[PDB]
This record gives sequence, structure tokens and C-alpha cells, in this order.
Amino acid sequence: IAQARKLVEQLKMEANIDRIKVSKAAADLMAYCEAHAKEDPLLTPVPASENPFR
Amino acid sequence: LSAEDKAAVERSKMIDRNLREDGEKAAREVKLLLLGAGESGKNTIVKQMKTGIVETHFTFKDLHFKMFDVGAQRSERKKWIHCFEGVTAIIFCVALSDYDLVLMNRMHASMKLFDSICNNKWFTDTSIILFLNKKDLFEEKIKKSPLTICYPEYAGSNTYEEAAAYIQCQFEDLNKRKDTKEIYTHFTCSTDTKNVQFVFDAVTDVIIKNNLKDCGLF
Amino acid sequence: SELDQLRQEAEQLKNQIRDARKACADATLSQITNNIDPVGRIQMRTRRTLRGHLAKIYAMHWGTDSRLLVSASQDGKLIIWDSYTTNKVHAIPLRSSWVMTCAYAPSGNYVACGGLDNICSIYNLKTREGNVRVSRELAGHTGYLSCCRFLDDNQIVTSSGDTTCALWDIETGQQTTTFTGHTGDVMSLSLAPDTRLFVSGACDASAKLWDVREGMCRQTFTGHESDINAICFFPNGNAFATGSDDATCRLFDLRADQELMTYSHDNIICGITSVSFSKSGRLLLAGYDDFNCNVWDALKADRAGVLAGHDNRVSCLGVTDDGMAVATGSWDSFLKIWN
Amino acid sequence: SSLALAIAITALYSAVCAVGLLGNVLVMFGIVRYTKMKTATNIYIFNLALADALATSTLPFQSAKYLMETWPFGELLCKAVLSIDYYNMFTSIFTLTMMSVDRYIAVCHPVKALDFRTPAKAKLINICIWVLASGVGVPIMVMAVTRPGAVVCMLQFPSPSWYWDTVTKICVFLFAFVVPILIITVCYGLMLLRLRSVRLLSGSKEKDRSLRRITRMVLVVVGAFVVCWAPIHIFVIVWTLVDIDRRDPLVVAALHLCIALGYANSSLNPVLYAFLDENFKRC
Amino acid sequence: VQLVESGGGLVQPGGSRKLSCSASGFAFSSFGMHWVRQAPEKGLEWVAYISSGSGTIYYADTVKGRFTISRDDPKNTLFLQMTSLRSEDTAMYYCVRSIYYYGSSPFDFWGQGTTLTVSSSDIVMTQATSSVPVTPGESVSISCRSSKSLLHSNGNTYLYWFLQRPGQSPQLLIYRMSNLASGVPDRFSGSGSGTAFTLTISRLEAEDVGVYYCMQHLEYPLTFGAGTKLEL
Ligand SMILES: N=C(N)NCCCCCCN1CC[C@]23c4c5ccc(O)c4O[C@H]2c2nc4ccccc4cc2C[C@@]3(O)[C@H]1C5
Repeated sequence: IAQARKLVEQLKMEANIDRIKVSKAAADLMAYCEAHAKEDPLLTPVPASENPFR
Repeated sequence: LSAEDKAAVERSKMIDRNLREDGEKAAREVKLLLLGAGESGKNTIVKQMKTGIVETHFTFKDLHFKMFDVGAQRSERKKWIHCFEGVTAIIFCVALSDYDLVLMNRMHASMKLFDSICNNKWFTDTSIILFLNKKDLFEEKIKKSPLTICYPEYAGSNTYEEAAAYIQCQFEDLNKRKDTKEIYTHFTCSTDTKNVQFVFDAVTDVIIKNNLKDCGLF
Repeated sequence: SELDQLRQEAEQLKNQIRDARKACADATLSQITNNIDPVGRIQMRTRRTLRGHLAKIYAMHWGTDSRLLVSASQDGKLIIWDSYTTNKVHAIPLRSSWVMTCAYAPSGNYVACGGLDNICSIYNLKTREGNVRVSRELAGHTGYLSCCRFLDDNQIVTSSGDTTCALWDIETGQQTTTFTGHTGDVMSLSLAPDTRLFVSGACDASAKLWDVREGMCRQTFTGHESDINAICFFPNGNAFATGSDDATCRLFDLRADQELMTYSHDNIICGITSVSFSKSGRLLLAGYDDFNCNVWDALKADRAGVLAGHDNRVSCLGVTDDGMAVATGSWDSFLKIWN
Repeated sequence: SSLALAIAITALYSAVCAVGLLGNVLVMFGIVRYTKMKTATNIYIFNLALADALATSTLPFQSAKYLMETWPFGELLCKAVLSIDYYNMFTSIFTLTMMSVDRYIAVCHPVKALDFRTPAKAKLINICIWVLASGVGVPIMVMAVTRPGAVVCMLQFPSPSWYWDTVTKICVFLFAFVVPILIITVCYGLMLLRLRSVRLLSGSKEKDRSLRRITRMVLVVVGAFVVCWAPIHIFVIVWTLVDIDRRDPLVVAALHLCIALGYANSSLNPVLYAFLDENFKRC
Repeated sequence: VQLVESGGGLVQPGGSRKLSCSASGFAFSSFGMHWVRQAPEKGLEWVAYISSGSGTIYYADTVKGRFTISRDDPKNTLFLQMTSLRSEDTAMYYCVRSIYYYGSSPFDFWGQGTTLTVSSSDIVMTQATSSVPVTPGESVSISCRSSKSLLHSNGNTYLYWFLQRPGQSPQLLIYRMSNLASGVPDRFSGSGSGTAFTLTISRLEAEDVGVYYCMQHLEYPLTFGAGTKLEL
């Protein structure tokens, strides 16, 4: 019986969060994936000397 | 390679040898998964030897057995049943004394569980050892309570043999694709010590079948 | 008769949050990334194969140093591999052979495992004696241990099959916190880079984000149509990715409280067992049950590559901290390191 | 004027030699790149294939002997060829015998079989089989001197030479054909009785899909062994016992046809493995 | 963890003697065991080495063919059979345990040692400093030089730093030129490159008075160095 009240309270608590737009999140993900692309040994080929797995 | 590198390789080879020995010892071991309802009766089948899942290790006729009981796992079976894909046999305990008791008839729930386990995708060729428990209670109970309660389409004699054979056949008929599947049926008697022997015989057949897979003429 | 009123109120709040999410949605990330240069194809091959397991590998975890790793098999063995030289450092027997998860402590002094015994066993690797002895056995979960990750050397977080997560203090062996709210079986667990929040995916097609210190669910994500088997965090800690048995990966965002991308193909009808990102988050590696992994472009939703070469279902895959290699453990009792 | 017979025997020898070499090469490639040698059956098939490969090397030598009836390869290659023939014959026959015994153990004694049928044990007994035939191959290479109005290459037994030759041939017949055929028949018959008792009976599919096929494979293996090794043994026995025109081209052709039957058994064992073993058929 | 030595005593030249080492408190069968001797007034020199499983056995050049080293794992005991004894074998003998894997702690524990007295190339390792006076609360640096560079191609410099207190067995301080030992305070620091290495004590206490030794583990026969004594 009280489970319904608990889930109603949880939904009310989760409904009050402030959400940024999808454009901001998309730009943040793009900025992270473009600001760390050089330091990604799998996205770009790695040199044989620098590769610990030969 | 430096000296400690060679000693590390030596350590790796030593524990590889220990791993191989342990794997051989585990491969010399036969695996049974015990299944059944809560009131169906499993403690009667584990007492004839003399949280989480329970293991019982015993030895019969120079053969080592482990039996796993997963009755305390109140969760989705479909997410840990693939852990039991390689077991040699699955024992299923079904009680005969609860055909007239509803807890939905709990014997029908046993049939549903048997149908789900037998036709599972991970148990395409895993043997069933079906133990039908409480035959004395069945004999004492069938004399007053008919089998129409559990099975409306019985249309047979209300004796022990006819009803028991009907229940056994109703459990065999749930086996789809029974060419590659084999179901062993025994009636559980408390005042005997041959029950594990029955399992032994069934277990032996699987090894023979597996051996026919080893020499390429299965 | 208040149950119907409470159900109507719950439906009203669900409609309210759906309307808020729709109002917060203006343009998809696919439209934004339609103008970014893609990667034509990546080609990663096997540099190292680790042999020694005699049963199905169910979990693996990398060390912080990106050289040591721990693998768990259902033959009762937990092996510490030196991935550089294919050397076995430790072989730990387990009391219970039914292990579905393993973890490596960030300090490297402890390992953890658990499974159908409902117990999280923590083993100490740096002892005065030369052996690895069990440090503790955390008990108090009524379901199987599906996942476990180390907050630190003394704090652990465990996901179980009784629809609950837990945060334990290892020294006392007691549950500091218990996270409830999931309808179904919790199957995965990923820790944030700042290690203050964690997402858990369950069998009710729901992923929930929890605050560890306080102990309540912050937001709930529901886009999948089956049970979520894998979860992992984006490197920036503001997004995460989930794989389920509906053959679809999904990238959700936290601060927008929506789904951002779906990674699905008509040629894939099998589930996803494990997912993992790259160091920059450009690549999403997903292990499937059709015996091979797929590497997706996380911003373009294209299958950039395929990691084939496993004879059974890929149960686990991980990426090193420095992003040098990807380690895959499948049911063919082999681990493969790819570069 | 047996030009057609000479051409036919040469063509048969070339065909069986090519087929045996190709089959043995394919078996080696399969056992290398398809399934690792981790089972006793794979171990036995590997060593049987190796014995067959070593045996399928004297085909041009017997072809030239039949064509020219003159041995130009000296006492050295006489000893080498005869020792190779004896060694590979005994090795292949004993490997087949051990495969039959291993199958009998695997079926009729499974509890002891899961301990006995280790790959290490199989390697041990197979190496013992290889080295026990060395005790037969060594005297053949040690004592075989050419003595040519006929260029003749065969063993020079000490006095009494006839007694020693008769003893050697009786021993090779009683320890290369009779004992292995008895062991194979007994082991396979007991295994088939056990499989009849095993619950592959009943049903409209189980019986005629498994037990009949197993009986067919066992019968074809035993029949191939018998009809491809018995004629040359019986012809040796009747050549030693009953006098006959040893200089007759038809008798020489019958000898070389029996030799062709033996080499056909060597080339046909991998054919049976490829087109009859269900493990190779599936995997 | 105990490594108790037994045997020893006074012998005549040409005789034989078995030295025993009883091991307790640790997994004996997983470790490698070294016999290292010390002359009555000189430094340490390595004598023998047996590996886990008794697979790899190494001896020094001055002892090869005269001494044998064996290991009883169920009895948790280490034996050194000693034949053709001469005047150069009068020494105190030490048993050292060493475990070898990735990130290990070799030469970590040393036995008390037993005294044997009788009746009357390789890497050259040098310690230039000897009998250096020190003051409490002040840093001091101890140098060690090598004939061959200890930096292997895998990034490991195989220099081990040990401390021997007066009337006591040596104890391990540094594993590989940077790494502190368990139970050692954060006052010792290892550094160096190539053939030249330094060990720095930032703050000197009253328990640091003793003899410091540098050993190489790059290749056998595992040469030690001379003594760098500091006592004040
Ligand atoms: N699969 C394989 N593993 N191998 C491939 C087939 C190999 C066939 C040839 C084997 N080979 C062995 C030696 C030999 C021989 C044989 C039987 C009885 C005997 O006692 C005897 O001894 C010899 C001989 N001696 C003779 C002496 C005088 C006249 C004729 C002879 C013919 C043979 C045939 C023989 O060469 C023949 C069979």
C-alpha cells in the first residue's frame, strides 16, 4: 500500500530536476570527443615502437 | 630475458601445470543439477547418501558426484541457467501427494516448471531423472480423493497403478523433441537405498553416449 | 479506493516528465554530427591470446596500470594475467565455482568476485606469505551477485539479483547503504569517473542513476524493450551507454534526461552481453552473442568495425585506462587482446 | 607378353599411391588446423595416418621390381625397403587393434575409461606400439643380403634356413593377422552388445539412425581389414607350403595385385575416416 | 615468518657438513631460496640458489662442483650439503627467500644465519664511500657503481639496496632502484641511471647505523658490493 506513496514521492522528486537542452549535451559530447581525439590509441593507428602490444 | 623474467616464466609454467591437474580432476567429475518445487521433496533424495546454492558431494561405485540445489534462488532462472549448460544430468523431483492441493494446483505448477526446463534452449540434450516422490501418501490419498481434480480427462481406474502411470505419461508427454532427449522415471521409496543406484545407471548411459561422441560414432 | 487515485497520480507525473523531456528536445545528436568527418574503418587485430582457462570466462577487469588484468571462469579459478608477456601472476581458487563478476581494486591490492553463492569475496593479493588469501566474504544479498566495483580499498558497491544494489564497508563487512527501487533483476553497474554517482541497469528495461553518499535514485531512464545486460559510463561522466537483449545499444544523457542515440542493425538479432567506450568516447565497443564484437561510432551510429575471432559468445570486454588495447573474454575459455 | 597386365598394375599402383598421399596429407592438415590433438581417438588416427604415410613410400620400388624383375638399389635399399615394410605393417595393424580396444574400454567400461583414456596414456601406449615394432624392424634391416639366374632380394636366415624362414612366417601370420583380427572382432562385438543394451533401442528413429549406422561402420572396418590383408597372407602361406611356378608372370601379377590390395587398405583407411567419422562429418 | 638456521660448527678441512634451514609462517613451496655467506670481517657473497619446484639451480664460481643445494617442501626445510671444505668457507651463512612475479618483492626476508668455521667475467660492483660519519637529522647519500648497465630493455633497473645492522641479519630496503620495501619508513629514496645509483636518507635516526649493500640481479652470479659503513 505504502509502495504507491513511495513511488509517487520518488516521481515527484525526480520531476523537479533542471534539464539542459539536447543541443548543449550534443555539443559537450562533440567537444569531449574532439578534445581527446589525439590521445586515443584505438581511434588512430599507433606506432609500432610506442605500441606495448607487438 | 633477465633473471627475474625467467623466474616469472617458471612460476607461470608451474601454476599452468597445477591448473591442468585441477582441470583433469574436475573433468573426472560428474555433474547433477537438482530441481523441484518447494513442497515437492528434495531433502528425502539428499538424505539417502549414508542462502545461495547448495552443493552435495558424494561417491558411488568409484564415481564422484556433485549435486547442486538452486532452490534458494528466488530470481529469474533465464539469467543464470546457462551456468548449468554443461551439467551431465538434471534431476527433477515431482511430488505425487499434492495432486489435490492448491498452493492454482501446485502439481500443475510442477508440470509448468518441467515443461520450461525440459524445452529450454540450454538443455537440448541434457538427461532428466524424474523422481516422483511420496508414493505411500499417494496410495493412502487416492482411495478417497479422485484424480479428476488435477486432470479432468483422466477416464481411468482410480487405483494406484493406473493413476501413477497416467501421471508419469502426462509428464513424458511434455517432452518436445524427444529424439535427442531422454527422461528417466523412478518412483521414490523412502525405505530403500537403491535410489542413488538408479541415478548411477542413468549417469552411466550419458557417459557412454559422450564416449560415442569421443570416438566419432555417436 | 486510494490505490486507483495513486495510480492516476503516478500516470500524471509520468506524463509530466515525458512532456518536460519532449520540451527539452530540440535537435538530435545525429543531425549535429551529420557534418563531422567519420572514420571509414578501424582494423584491430589480436596481439595477445591468454590461455589457461578450462571453462567459460564470465568476467574480466583491467588494472589501473593497464598491464595487469583479472579473469574469472566457472571452473573455480580467478587468474591475474600480465598482459604484456602473457604471464600468469596469480591463480586463486574459489570456494564456489559459480562466478559471474570480478573486479580489480584501483590500488591493485585486492580483487573481488561473486555469483550464485550471493557472497562478494574479497581477496588480498599483497600478503606477507606468498599466497593470496581471502580477506572477507560480504553476505546479505538474497540474490546472485551480478556485478561489483570498488569505490576504494575499503568501500565496495555490489549489484544483485534481488532487485537491489548495496554499498559495503569492507573493514566491518556491513552494508553502509542499500539502493532499492528496481522492479527487476539488476544486471550491471558502472561507476562515474568522479566515483560519486553510479548507474545500474536492470531487467525491467530501466537504468537508474544513484547518488552514493545520499542513497536515493536521481533519475530513471526507460527506453529499452528487454533486460539491460551491460552498462558503462562516458569518459566525461555526463552520459552512459546500455546494451540489452533487444539487440540495441542506447546512449543516454544525464543532464538532459533523455536518450541520445540508438545503435541497432537489421542484421543483428542477438543480444549485447558487454559494452565499453574508448578513452575519448568516440568508439563504443559492444560484445554480442553471435561470437564477435562490434565497434560503433558513438556520434554517427555507424558500425565502424568488427572484432571477430572468438569461437563462442563474447561474455566480457574491457578497455585499458590508457586506451592502448581491448581485452575480450568469451565462452571459448580464451582471452584475446586487440590493438 | 603381359604388357596390358603391366600397364594395369602400374596404373593401379600410381592411383593408390596418389590417393594415399593426398588422403594422408589432408588428414594431417585437418588434425593440425581443424581440431587440436586433445583426444585419444585423434591421437590414434594421427599415428595411423603417419604409419600409412610412411608405408606409402615403396610404391615406385615395387612398381620397378614388377616392371624390370631386377633390383638396382643394392643391399642398402633392399634392407631399407624391407625394414620399412615390416615396421609400417606392424605399426598400422597394432594401431588399429589399439583403436578397437580403446573403443571397447570407452563403451563397456566407462567409469574406468574416464580415467584410462587420458591423452598422456594414449601417447604412452602408442609410443610403446611404435617402439615394439622396432624390435621387428631392426633384424630385417640387419639381416637381408642380396644373392642373384634370378635377381632375388630376401632374408638370409642361418642354418637351418628353411626352419627359420618357416618359423618367421608362421610367427608373422599368428602375430600380425590372427591375433589382431580376434581382438578387433571380440572388442567390437562386445561393444555392440553393450550398445544394444544401452537405451538407443526403441523409437522409429533412434535404432535405425544410430545402432544400424554404428554396426555398418564396424562391419566395414573389419571387412576392409580382412579383404585387404588376408589374400596376401594366404598367398604367402600357400607359396611356402604348396609348390608352384614361382617364375610365372601370372603368379607375379597375383602377388602384385595382393600388394596393391594392401596399399589400397593403406589408402582407404583415411577414406573411411573422412567419409565415415561423424566427428569429422560434423566439425 | 621464521627462517631458523641450524648446523655449522667447527670442522677440519676436507670434511663435509649439512646446513639446514627450517621455514615457518609462510608458503615455503612457492618461494625461491638463496644461500648467501658472509666472511667474518668481509661483506656478503652469493653462494647458491634453488627455485620453486627445484627446477633451476645456480652456484657461484668459487663453490661450483663442491656444494649442493636441496629443498624438502613437505618438511618446509632447505638443505646445503657442503663437501671439500677449505679455509675460504669460514663464514656465517644466511637463507634468503625471494618470490618472482610481476611487481614482486625479492630478497625480502633473511634468516638469522649459522656460523661455520674450519681448522687452519661478471659484473664488478663498487661502493666508493666507506666509513662515512653521519649526524642525526641530516640527509646522506650512498653511491653504487656497476661495470655493466643494469637498465634492461623492459624498463627495469635491477639494483637492490640492503641494510645490515650490527649483530643482525641484512634487511631489504629497495627492490629495483625506486621501490620502497614493506615496513620501511618513507625516508629512504632510490635514484640513479645506467651504472651510477644513489640511495638518500633524508632524515637520519639512531636505528640507521649499519652497513649498506647494493646488489645486482640483472644476471648471475648475483654480485654484491663492499660495505658503506656509517656509525656515529
Ligand atoms: N598399411 C601398411 N602398414 N602398409 C601398407 C601395405 C604393405 C604391404 C606389404 C607388406 N609386406 C610385409 C613383408 C612381406 C610379408 C607380408 C606378409 C607375410 C610375410 O611373411 C611377409 O614377408 C614379406 C614378404 N616376403 C616374401 C618372401 C618371399 C617371397 C615373397 C614374399 C612376399 C612378402 C610380402 C611382404 O613384403 C608384405 C606382406
